[PDB]
Amino acid sequence: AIPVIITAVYSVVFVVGLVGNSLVMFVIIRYTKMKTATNIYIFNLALADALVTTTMPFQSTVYLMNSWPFGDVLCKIVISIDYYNMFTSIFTLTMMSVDRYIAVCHPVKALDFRTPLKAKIINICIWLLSSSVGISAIVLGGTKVREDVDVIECSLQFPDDDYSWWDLFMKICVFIFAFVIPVLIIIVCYTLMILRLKSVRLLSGSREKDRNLRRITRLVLVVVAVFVVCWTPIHIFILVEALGSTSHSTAALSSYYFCIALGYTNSSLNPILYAFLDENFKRCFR
Amino acid sequence: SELDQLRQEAEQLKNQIRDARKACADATLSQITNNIDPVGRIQMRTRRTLRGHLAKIYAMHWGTDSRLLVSASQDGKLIIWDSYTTNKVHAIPLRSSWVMTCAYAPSGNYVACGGLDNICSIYNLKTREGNVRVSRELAGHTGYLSCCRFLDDNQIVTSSGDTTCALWDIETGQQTTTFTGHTGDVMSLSLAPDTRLFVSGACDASAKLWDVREGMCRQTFTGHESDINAICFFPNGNAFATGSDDATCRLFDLRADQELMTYSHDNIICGITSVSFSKSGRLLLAGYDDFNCNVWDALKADRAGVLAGHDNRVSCLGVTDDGMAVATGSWDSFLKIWN
Amino acid sequence: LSAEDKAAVERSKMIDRNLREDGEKAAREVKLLLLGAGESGKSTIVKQMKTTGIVETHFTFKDLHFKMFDVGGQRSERKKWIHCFEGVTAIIFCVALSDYDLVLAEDEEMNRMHESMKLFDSICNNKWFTDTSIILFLNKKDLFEEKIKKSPLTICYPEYAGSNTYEEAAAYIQCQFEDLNKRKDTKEIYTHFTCATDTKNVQFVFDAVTDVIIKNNLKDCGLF
Amino acid sequence: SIAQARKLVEQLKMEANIDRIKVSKAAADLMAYCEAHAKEDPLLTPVPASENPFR
Amino acid sequence: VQLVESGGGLVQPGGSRKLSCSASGFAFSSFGMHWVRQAPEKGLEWVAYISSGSGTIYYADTVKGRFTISRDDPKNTLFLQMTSLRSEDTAMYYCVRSIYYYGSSPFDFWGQGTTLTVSSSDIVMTQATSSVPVTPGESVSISCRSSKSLLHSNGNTYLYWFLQRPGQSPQLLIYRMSNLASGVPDRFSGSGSGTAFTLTISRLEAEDVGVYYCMQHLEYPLTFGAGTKLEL
Ligand SMILES: Oc1ccc2c3c1O[C@H]1c4[nH]c5c(c4C[C@@]4(O)[C@@H](C2)N(CC2CC2)CC[C@]314)C[C@@]1(O)[C@H]2Cc3ccc(O)c4c3[C@@]1(CCN2CC1CC1)[C@H]5O4
Repeated sequence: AIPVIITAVYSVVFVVGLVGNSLVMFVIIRYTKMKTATNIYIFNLALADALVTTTMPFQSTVYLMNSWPFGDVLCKIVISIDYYNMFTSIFTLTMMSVDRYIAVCHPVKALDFRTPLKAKIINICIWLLSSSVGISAIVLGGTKVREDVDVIECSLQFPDDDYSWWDLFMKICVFIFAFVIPVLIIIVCYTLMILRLKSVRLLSGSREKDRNLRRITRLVLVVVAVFVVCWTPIHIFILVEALGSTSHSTAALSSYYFCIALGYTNSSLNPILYAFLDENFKRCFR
Repeated sequence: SELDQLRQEAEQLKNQIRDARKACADATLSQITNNIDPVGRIQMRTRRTLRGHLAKIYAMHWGTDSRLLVSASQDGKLIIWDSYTTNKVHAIPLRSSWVMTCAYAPSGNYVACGGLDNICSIYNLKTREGNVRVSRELAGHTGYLSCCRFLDDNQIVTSSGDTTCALWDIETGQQTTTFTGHTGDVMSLSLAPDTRLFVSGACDASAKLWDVREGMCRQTFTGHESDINAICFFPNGNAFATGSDDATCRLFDLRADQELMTYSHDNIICGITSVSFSKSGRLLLAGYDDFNCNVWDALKADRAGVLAGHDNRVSCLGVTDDGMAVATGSWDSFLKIWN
Repeated sequence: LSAEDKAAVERSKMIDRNLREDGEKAAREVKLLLLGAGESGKSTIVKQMKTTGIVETHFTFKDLHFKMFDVGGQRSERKKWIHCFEGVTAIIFCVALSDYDLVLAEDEEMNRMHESMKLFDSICNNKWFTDTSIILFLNKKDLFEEKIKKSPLTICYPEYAGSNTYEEAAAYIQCQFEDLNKRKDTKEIYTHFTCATDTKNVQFVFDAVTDVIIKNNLKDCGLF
Repeated sequence: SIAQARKLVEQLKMEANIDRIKVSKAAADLMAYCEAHAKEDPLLTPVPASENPFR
Repeated sequence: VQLVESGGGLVQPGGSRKLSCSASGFAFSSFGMHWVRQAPEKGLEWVAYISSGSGTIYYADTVKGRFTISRDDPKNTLFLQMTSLRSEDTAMYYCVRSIYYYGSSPFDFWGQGTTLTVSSSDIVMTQATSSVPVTPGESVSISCRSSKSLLHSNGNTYLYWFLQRPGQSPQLLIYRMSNLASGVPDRFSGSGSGTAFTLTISRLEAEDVGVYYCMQHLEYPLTFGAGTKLEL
């Protein structure tokens, strides 16, 4: 079931992601403007999804035929883009959650904290931290030639001097800073946002207010749910492959494709989800 | 009794004026104004998108040399602009944030404002100090000011919400003449080119002409379905331009002395907040409440083209002294110069 | 282009900077519209924090700036200037609860309660106020606790059907006020029973404006 | 009540005793202005690139 | 009030001094301040310029990186820090304010001046006339010829005419087409539809005496013209 499904996923998921990101960029360029503090986050998330959709055929061309006929310079480039893009997507999805918490749970500080200048300076700060980690990747990455297949297979360039010790001390650190701290902050921000949405006299329930707030809660819960189910199996699967040793088998080839397909499907439907359900965009679409 | 006697006298006077104005109904305007060559369609486009405000704009007035442009808004700031370069000249910090009228003096030395504070503050642009200073703060109205048009550097004519129009000065600051006779609150004020006569429109659906020199009324033009919100003169100086809250632009005269017509249109049911003129008088422009402006052919009673462009309702609209370009002002904190 | 033109555009851009900086204090400001009936406690709510139009007083309660739009001196009609308050955060009413006995205190032609009901129906079902919160106050209720001891409550509302007490009359006035709203799906009415010398109503106003700015922060994100 | 009624009566009487006025002459002088001043109009006639100095 | 100048006196060559402008009684934060010097036997010349709020600082081409002009908005003062005071800088310095918008009047006020005495592709315009003998009540014209044109597509000529009475400070005159200065009699009328400049003075009085100066503001430096003493 392997060699006929790769073409199908590389067609469908990539064209859906590219079309969705292009449409979102077109409507954010010629339908609205860079006014609010969340429009900049939507724009950065759309660009991030567009870039990771652009790298999807690049990873498909190395998934098929098992090797890259590209070059070490652009392999380093796509590794840096992959790391940088995933990191900045995570830190925008957490910073906008902190923005929502400080908007709803905090009434006093939101007026002085949600200015466009402060929003864009925090966006620049998180993007430059992502750039610092990316430049560390570009000075530590590279290319290598496998000794069992006798083909060149570019990955991270960490030799035996750094051993497994530095590999795990980077991998568990990026694991906690990309899935422990981000998930913890988004959970303790959104559940407190819901808890202080219940506490206020407004919005706490009527024939329509309760239904609208249930729809809001279901929307934010399904956003958290798709983020969790799209960035959980990759992280725990590669942490299982990390630590001591588990190795790979015939299951680990197909499951690798079907597990990165979860991330690529997330990249495809994230602009779709956010723009098509964000009803201010629907209102200004007409 | 005497109350019944004066009521009968009022009824007899009403019957007398009704009979007189029924006997004076003699002519019309449609065939005479439609006996001309048809006017082609007018398709304007925005050439200078004037921005810089961040609050709701209700008022504007053009410059002396058709170049400067004042704009009044609820941001507490009155800003005088530049038409070509889309620059700006001064910032006037309004002590009252509620302004719904402003006017630029024909000499350009002074600018005025007014609104819900029920006073008129007259500013001084030309000063040895680099600033804009208040010359005279006109007090003596108990209603919101609707229009603050200028006759010269001294005589400023101020409409207000106390159902009266007023004429002021500078050296004393005391109102000279009071124009009483409008039942409703006066909404707009239009002068005449010879600077001797001026008209007004109030909530009583009437337009009345006042002689500035004697301080007394001269004409009345009533019989409308809603409050007249927009008034404008003619470049000839002998015609009205009434804009009300039923999407109707009626055309009257300062000389016909009873009535001309009751113009209407069916496609638009919104309100009119500003009506301006043209140099040749063949075309009329009106600021509407359904977020656009309409180019009205004043002769054939047609529309040259729906001249849209604004996102919110066009509160204020003005045309230069030479008629080179119109300028609309809406609630989007923007102005739209069109030609 | 030219040195005068360069200095002119740099001065214009400096004034745009000034308009941005001074005009961004409008977002911090939480303006309040105050109207209702005269003599019913407007002076009492002013005294708790020459112009014949809008009277303005400035006060800050717990790091939040407020604007008092005392529009009671505008003796003209309210139709042609109420549209200046589209974006006001909250509307404060002050109608006297001690109103069922006296009819006008100036003449005998109508009831001030009927005028308050007519005004409430006018500025609650308004097309320009379909999404604005109300902090409707039933003030001077301390004086309401003596005029109900002797004069029966049926003199104003002939639908009492019970023993004349305070809580039943207050609930009847609440039922007659909170039904004029056409839809509670978008509006909340922050009713508080206060008095002439009653303190701590400022925290009630602060909680109401807190709720409406939280609904504003739900509005601007686009999901609500 | 009384003075307002008297003011209305005298204002209407002052409106009544006006000069010999007529409507089609008010049409005719307006049409004279419409015909005479009909070319200098950048609003209707498209002004050339030398005019319209919003550039 | 008036722009008052502080400091001065004899200075060592190449050293430093304490030169400032302790000015008050004017809205300082809106004016594009200037500094203009003149030699004891030669006319005026621009030496410095700062805009409102120190947005843009310019200099003459011979003083680039030699003097330091700075403003202080809260005290409404105006500084001038010196460096390498040569004997060529033996000149008295004026302080000039200039507002800049549409229809504004730049160089509309000049200070009383301070005396700095040193001890032991530019557009060029000039006036051919000098030491012209005049009589009261007689029409006296003036002449200035510029190297480059001053008109534009808009139609604005950037000529500026000045006047320095003996033992006084320079004042302002015509600077546009039929646009005089403040406190100036209406007899003056600048002309010239090109790069030639003429003042059609209708009548001459006892107050119309002094040295005229021809100016441009199209490019920097704002170098003046030659002296034209309208003595009797
Ligand atoms: O820490 C990370 C956390 C999360 C993610 C990632 C992290 O680092 C990256 C990373 N490293 C590695 C993997 C990944 C996945 C990933 O691309 C993914 C998410 N990206 C985003 C997706 C949308 C585009 C962002 C960056 C990255 C998977 C894999 O396990 C696999 C194939 C492969 C190829 C090249 C490698 O260099 C490489 C691997 C390893 C070892 C060998 N196996 C194959 C074995 C035979 C079965 C390992 O190293």
